Amino acid sequence: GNADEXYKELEDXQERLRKXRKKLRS
Amino acid sequence: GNADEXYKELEDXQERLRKXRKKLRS
Amino acid sequence: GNADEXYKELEDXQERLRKXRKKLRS
Amino acid sequence: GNADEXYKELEDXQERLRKXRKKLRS
Repeated sequence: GNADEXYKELEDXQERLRKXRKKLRS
Repeated sequence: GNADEXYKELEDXQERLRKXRKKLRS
Repeated sequence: GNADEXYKELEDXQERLRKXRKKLRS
Repeated sequence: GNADEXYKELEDXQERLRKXRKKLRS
């Protein structure tokens, strides 16, 4: 519910998508 | 191509998360 | 940056993932 | 199976978004 908590959770999701783009191709 | 099209959608979601993190900062 | 804006954007992302689960299989 | 494993990860992200929306509400 706090801005910093959301910033970190959103970053984790963003990074997981970044990794899945690579995994999808490998 | 299914893999290619899926990759594009993952990257679009990744981009929206990056933009939302920018919006959280301000 | 507002709670309601974020709630709607997060829902849109959630629903896109819901749709991609189906598209991945079809 | 790659498609199956990818599906699971999409559903996990979908679940986290649902939980974050619940956190935004409160």
